Amino acid sequence: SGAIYVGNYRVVNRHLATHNDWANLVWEDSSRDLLVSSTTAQGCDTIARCDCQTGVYYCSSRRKHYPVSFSKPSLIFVEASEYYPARYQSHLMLAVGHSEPGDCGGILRCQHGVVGIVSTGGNGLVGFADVRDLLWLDEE
Ligand SMILES: [Zn+2]
Repeated sequence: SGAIYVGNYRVVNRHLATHNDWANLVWEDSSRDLLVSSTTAQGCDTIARCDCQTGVYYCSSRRKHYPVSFSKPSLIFVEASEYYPARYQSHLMLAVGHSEPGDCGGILRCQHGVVGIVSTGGNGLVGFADVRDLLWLDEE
């Protein structure tokens, strides 16, 4: 589980979105596994605006933050998980590391702020849904 709280936005994995998220929907995209809902209270997370490929992510299944190198956001075939079939996911970045379904929502951060959230796992890779291209999270 986990979310990004930036301004009056809550960013979560689409597959973990709640009724309340859908009842306050701003934007969603199945192909990215992202959903953004509106919040009453202001969040304080800063979104990275950068092309970093190194950062640190939280892995709830190990109670650990791991430093990782990660790929460029791209369209990648993802093997079936407990929450999605085998399919193409867009704006996805991969690193070598541990990811189980419960790790979805873990933050990846670089020196500039939040890069993305854990979205995929398996075969010793962890996949992060990038948010750095969503410049509107910074405003309104
Ligand atoms: Zn960065």
